[PDB]
Amino acid sequence: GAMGIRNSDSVKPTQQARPTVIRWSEGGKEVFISGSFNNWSTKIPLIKSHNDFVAILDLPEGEHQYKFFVDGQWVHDPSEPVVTSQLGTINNLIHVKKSDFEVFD
Repeated sequence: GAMGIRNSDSVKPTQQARPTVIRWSEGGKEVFISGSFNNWSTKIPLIKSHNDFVAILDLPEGEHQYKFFVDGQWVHDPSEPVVTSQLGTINNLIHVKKSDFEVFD
């Protein structure tokens, strides 16, 4: 028998960057996040929290667009900064900053 985990299979070769700010609260079975930060070629797992679902990924300083995927379908929150993509597909909006100037050093 065995429990827990030993080593990881994923990797983070990308450069340094701050975490993303995501918070989804509905009550589905599985929640995933995807945006331009990954070319929408992969679904990032949302760390299920006692409070709600959330996502964490080191993204570059700038503005990116992501989308939620719950209940086996791509959904979005009306409270969040959503926008109708060129393909008529509604997507969320995220804005990341840098900590190079925020620090006094």
